[PDB]
Amino acid sequence: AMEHPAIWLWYPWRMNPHMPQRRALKNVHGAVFNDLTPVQKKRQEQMLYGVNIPETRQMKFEEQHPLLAGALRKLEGQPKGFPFWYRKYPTRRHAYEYRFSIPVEMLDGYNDDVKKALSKGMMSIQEKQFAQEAMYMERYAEHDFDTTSPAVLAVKRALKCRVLRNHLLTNPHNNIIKTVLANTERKLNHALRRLRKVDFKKYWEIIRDHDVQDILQPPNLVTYRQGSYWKYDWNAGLAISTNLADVMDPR
Amino acid sequence: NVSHTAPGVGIPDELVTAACCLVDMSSASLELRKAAAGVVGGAIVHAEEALETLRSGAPTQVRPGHSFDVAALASAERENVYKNSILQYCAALQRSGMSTHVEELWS
Amino acid sequence: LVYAIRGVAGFGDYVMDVLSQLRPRGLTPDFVLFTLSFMYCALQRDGELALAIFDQHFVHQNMNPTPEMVLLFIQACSNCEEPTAVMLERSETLIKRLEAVGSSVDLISPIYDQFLELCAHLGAVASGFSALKRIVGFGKPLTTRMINSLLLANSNAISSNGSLSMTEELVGFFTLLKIRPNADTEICVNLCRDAFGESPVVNDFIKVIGESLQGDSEKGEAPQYDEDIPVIQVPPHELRQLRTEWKLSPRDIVLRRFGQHTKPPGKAALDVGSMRGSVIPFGRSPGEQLV
Amino acid sequence: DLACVEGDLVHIKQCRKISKYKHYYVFSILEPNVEGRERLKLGLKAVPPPLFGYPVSRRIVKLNLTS
Amino acid sequence: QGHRLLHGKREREGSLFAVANDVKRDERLLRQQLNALLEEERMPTPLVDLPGVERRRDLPADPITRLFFQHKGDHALYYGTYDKPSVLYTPIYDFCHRIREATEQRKRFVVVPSTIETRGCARVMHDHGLVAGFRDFHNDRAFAVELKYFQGDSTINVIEPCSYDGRTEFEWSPKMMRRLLNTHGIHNRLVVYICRTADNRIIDHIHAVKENIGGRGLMMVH
Amino acid sequence: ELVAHIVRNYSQIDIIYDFLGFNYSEGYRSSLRRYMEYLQCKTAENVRASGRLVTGDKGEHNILFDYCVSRESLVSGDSCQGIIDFLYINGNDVTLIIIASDNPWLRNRQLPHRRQMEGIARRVCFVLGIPPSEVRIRNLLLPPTYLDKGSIVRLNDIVFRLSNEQSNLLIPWLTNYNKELDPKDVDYTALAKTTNEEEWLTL
Amino acid sequence: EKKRIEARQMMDGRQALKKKHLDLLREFHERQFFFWYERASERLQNMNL
Amino acid sequence: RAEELSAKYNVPMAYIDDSSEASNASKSLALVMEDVGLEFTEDGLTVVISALSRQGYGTIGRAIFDFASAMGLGPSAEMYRALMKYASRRGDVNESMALIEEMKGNGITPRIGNWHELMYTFYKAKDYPAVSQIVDNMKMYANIEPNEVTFV
Amino acid sequence: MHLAGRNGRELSVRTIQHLFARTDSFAEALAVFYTMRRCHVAMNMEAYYSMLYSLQRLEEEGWGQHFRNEYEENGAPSEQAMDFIVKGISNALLPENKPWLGRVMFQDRNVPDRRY
Amino acid sequence: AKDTRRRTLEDVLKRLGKTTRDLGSIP
Repeated sequence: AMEHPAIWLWYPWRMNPHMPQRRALKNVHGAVFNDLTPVQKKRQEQMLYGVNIPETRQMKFEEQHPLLAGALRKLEGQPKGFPFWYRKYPTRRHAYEYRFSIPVEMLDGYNDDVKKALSKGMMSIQEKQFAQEAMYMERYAEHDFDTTSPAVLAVKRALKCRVLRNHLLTNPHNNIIKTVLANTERKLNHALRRLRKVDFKKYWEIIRDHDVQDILQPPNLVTYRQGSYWKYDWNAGLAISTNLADVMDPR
Repeated sequence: NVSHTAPGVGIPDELVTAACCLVDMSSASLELRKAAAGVVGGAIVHAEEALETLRSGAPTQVRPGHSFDVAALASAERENVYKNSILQYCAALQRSGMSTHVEELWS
Repeated sequence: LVYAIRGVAGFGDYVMDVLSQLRPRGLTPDFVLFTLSFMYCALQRDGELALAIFDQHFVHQNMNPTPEMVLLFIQACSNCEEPTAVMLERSETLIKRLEAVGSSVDLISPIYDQFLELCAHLGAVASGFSALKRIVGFGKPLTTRMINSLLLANSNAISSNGSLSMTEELVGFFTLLKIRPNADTEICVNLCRDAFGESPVVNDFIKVIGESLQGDSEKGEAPQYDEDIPVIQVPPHELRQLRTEWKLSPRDIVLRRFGQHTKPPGKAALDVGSMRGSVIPFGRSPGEQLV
Repeated sequence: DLACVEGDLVHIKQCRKISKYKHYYVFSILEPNVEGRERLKLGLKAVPPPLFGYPVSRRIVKLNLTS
Repeated sequence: QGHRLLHGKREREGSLFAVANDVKRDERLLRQQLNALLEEERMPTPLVDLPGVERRRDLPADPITRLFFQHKGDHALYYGTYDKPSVLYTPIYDFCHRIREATEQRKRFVVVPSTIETRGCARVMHDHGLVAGFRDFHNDRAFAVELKYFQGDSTINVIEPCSYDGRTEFEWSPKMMRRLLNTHGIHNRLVVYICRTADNRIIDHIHAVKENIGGRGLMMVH
Repeated sequence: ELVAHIVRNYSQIDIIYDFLGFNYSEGYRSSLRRYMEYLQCKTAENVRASGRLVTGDKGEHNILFDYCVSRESLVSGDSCQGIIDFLYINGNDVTLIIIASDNPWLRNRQLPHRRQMEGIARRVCFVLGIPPSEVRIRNLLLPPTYLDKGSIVRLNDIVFRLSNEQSNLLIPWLTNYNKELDPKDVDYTALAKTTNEEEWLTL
Repeated sequence: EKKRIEARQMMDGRQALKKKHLDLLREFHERQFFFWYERASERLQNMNL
Repeated sequence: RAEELSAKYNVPMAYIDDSSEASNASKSLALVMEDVGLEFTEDGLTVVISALSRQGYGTIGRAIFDFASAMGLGPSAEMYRALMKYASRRGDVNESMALIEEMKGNGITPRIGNWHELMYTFYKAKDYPAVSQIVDNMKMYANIEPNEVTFV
Repeated sequence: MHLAGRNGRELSVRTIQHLFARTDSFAEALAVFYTMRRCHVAMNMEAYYSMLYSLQRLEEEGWGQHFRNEYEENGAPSEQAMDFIVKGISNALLPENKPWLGRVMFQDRNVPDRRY
Repeated sequence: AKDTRRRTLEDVLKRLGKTTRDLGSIP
């Protein structure tokens, strides 16, 4: 409302020289998705929603192929507006009912054919395996963006071993899948053997629920006779893991 | 025994809620009501000192994770669990002449 | 066992003993058994049994609660006779623990409706009014039962909270948002009229309710009361089991069926019998220059 | 009292001759095998037995499967 | 209430594990950018580019060195620009190998991986005059050694680790330190033999004889 | 005889006993609350005390609120900025009296933010009806296991607005109180220097 | 004992910093979900034809 | 209205004339600095403070620095260098280290000129290996490559 | 708003911050929230966070009028009124006990604070 | 010491804020 005071001198070199926030956001988006290996970027695309889309809203495939990725028609009709239901779905493991992790609230005005084409029956093999992964991630995660818990990592290794065994059943002459299964079973043994020590209740629940009781067994008697099977608990740092007051009476 | 152990602050809750039924009945002998009034007044002053030591020990039971009303409701329940006992004991003494007897026992 | 005694009263100590029988038998309780026990607690509306199960059987499991489990817990705590604020605290911690993890089913609105009913039966006005922001943040619409629960919480608040402006704000929640009043609304506003004051806008809303509920009865409609949120009584073989199948056999893993080949390490034997040289610090010739 | 289960990290101490090959005793159980005790509560063995072990001869023990 | 046990250095340092399913993914850059997002410019004051310590007691006792450090609460972590170099067995072995292969190529800076026994050996080599200086020395992952040259050739002639095969380590007695001080019948202050004491102090062979101690031998350099 | 004379003459010997760091069981927090209540009863002179709330009834705001005990309130491994012990409203001034913890990783979490202090001052403006033109809120940090002479002098200067002479008139044992800060705790002294030399935050 | 105590306190401080950075990552993944919602709604508008 | 005028349009407070005592003081200071050849900017006041500091006058140059920093012209590292020139010429180590800690506390990273004046302060106070210590710590910790004046 | 949701234009952050600044009570702001939810209007993620912060500040001033309504008649605050001063609203999107929940979202790295 | 204060029931009821008519009508 008041008039501004008069500026009595000025130099253009004062005008010669939020941007750290933009640089930090770009470095965060690079370290989250862009600075990864392709096998990590695939799992990041599986888990998180918009890690492919940058701040500029143009994909790496869109900038080289604009006619194939971009929309061909621009229709003035039914703008959906802001999603007020976005709190229920922070990750794509929260919505595995429909295809492409599309929530139920996104399909409101479409007909039954679009809803049927995105149903559970139309999902791919990778989408069904991710739904099976998300079924256990709903059960054993600490928070919503958690994927590295030992109960989650053990069931991920076991689902991977199931997929590799089902591939070796119909095609036993695939020699790469033999080595990948032999490595994934050892990694599953490591994950379950650390889960047995750090959280025994979830380990016992996983053992009871899936009808695998002898999945932790010593292979050889001669190595078991010298205590090398139980030396795994000392060598991995798991010997003092069980709380004695909650299991037995330590007196 | 409670009139013997009136400085003996360890007192079971059974002996007062059983003697309140002795106060409530009218066909009983009048000599039992003197000791019933004594144990009722002992429980009344025990509830009073329990309220005073609950109000003195305020900031040990407060949790900062709650809101301003949940801790208030918890403190209100902890005080009402002693206030309703006094409201029951004085209502039991209202239907008899022993409420005058504890006046002379206290003075 | 827990599903058999579901519609039979008096077996609460048997439920408390069955949950203690798993530890000598080698079993550990899962989420299905906890949902069935809380289904028993919600159907018998005892409330103290659900708190006794939660305090010394469910906290030590350190597991994630399903929305059906939280729904049955708040249905047990709200519909019970004489609820306590400890049940409000356990329901708030269970709601925050459910919101800290994910879910696939949509039970946000019945859980918050039963939470508002528990705040009605406890008189917590600020706890139910601060829970409206959680219904706002999830995008769920307000219904007549939630504002009726807020009015019933304002009725039982006389020691704790509530004033003459709180019932005016709850009247405005019915007035301008969308929500049509109910035949249970005229009981709640009449209960909130007692021991609070005149409030002529509340009397105007009571007169508006008395005209509208007379008009819909002149048209011939039934008096609509607040419907009760139903208790899920599905058998445990259909209870959203969070497992598909693992057909793994450890005999085929140990005996290496399907030709499971582990690549050996490269010259990582590290034995003592093959070594035939004396080991000196810095080697025998430490600094050798190729000229 | 038969409390040692296969899988326990135990602390043993020297003592007198108890048997022909027993001159030690379990002084303390520093870490109990919880999974072994829970498997013994289930009526199973504490440790599932290994499928490999010592052979019976240098000759290749072929398993005979015939009618 | 039962709580989950933190197992390993990644869970004990509180790793986020933002990358899906991978526990061995590097985390320092994303955490450094999130910590730079955490700080704010307070108006009625921000931090400087000098290194920081998380506690006030962690400041150096030298008053001149304390000018180069400041106190940052949780922004003192994840400092550094260089990362862990790759492509051996021991960090001392890699630290000797990279300096030996970069002194032949006449380079100015060698990025060596920063461990506890590596930067102490580097400090001892800088004290004796074999190293001209350092870059990013407060980085706990890798730091650059600025090499010293004089009239065309390198100052460091021979630099060899004590574990010559990369596996077998050695424990030097004080008798071994007195042997290394008087070797081949002369008095040896020329060839620098470095050890690590039981107090985790990286000490050359002269100061080890001076206070009559030994240690685990790391490397030699002359 | 000596303990009887100490009990008879020195009526606040438990307060001096806890303030010097001798009490290892419960600390000096309850003695601090009794000391502040005693110093409020001799300055406001019309005092009501209900549980953990002490109020003067003069119309001028003289309020002491015992919020919580920050030793058990500080959950190790939690992200919650700002947990105070006492809240003193003296006229227009607001003081957040905090006893520091023995964990140096928790002292940076114990002090509230500037936005949190502005919110507390705005809540004071809402509840007490005091206009936000003259409203000042200031943090106060106290040593964990004891209470030195400078902390008590600053507590009398800032919270109760007492100089040295009137505090010596009200409290006789304050002149011979010679407790100082321990030299081996340098990070607390740095934090208390950066906290106690700060201007009053005006809303 | 003083060294072991300060090691445990350092671990607790690391856990608190982990929680703060997890909240920041939650907000970042929320804005990435908003970008995904814009693109997915724009594609479903074309799928409706 | 000048306090939000300085915040909206990125103008320093000394450049806005609202008929004040501070505005008249800045006008007299700029009128004097025009006579000696300077411009009343960030770089002119560095020359003013350094030319006062080389002739004694520590409190006078510090008062001019405080009036400049209060009136919008920000306390850059070179103005701190011109402040440290007084302690370097006098040879007072503690004042130079206090100015280093003061410019660190105000959120200004010390550039190579501040470490050069600290080295000259330790040189003028006859502490000669401290110069090599500052050079070593500037290469190690400050990550500043040395100029030719550093070698000098 | 039904016309704005049909044309498909985004409401800016400055518009919605000025929209909820003209709202007096907490009950009127829920009417604006459920109107724009029903009309399906679009906005930015900052426009949603600045809206819920206005819903947080409108409930806080509503209890401040309530706790001063009982203070003027009783002459002294209660323990619940002093607990409202320290704690405030528990369930909130951007609470004051964790002042870092608006740094990634807002470009200004600061929650906008409105005054009356 | 307040030894001249009344030790009847009525001061206890007024500390709790209840009259005898409320206690006759409560159960």
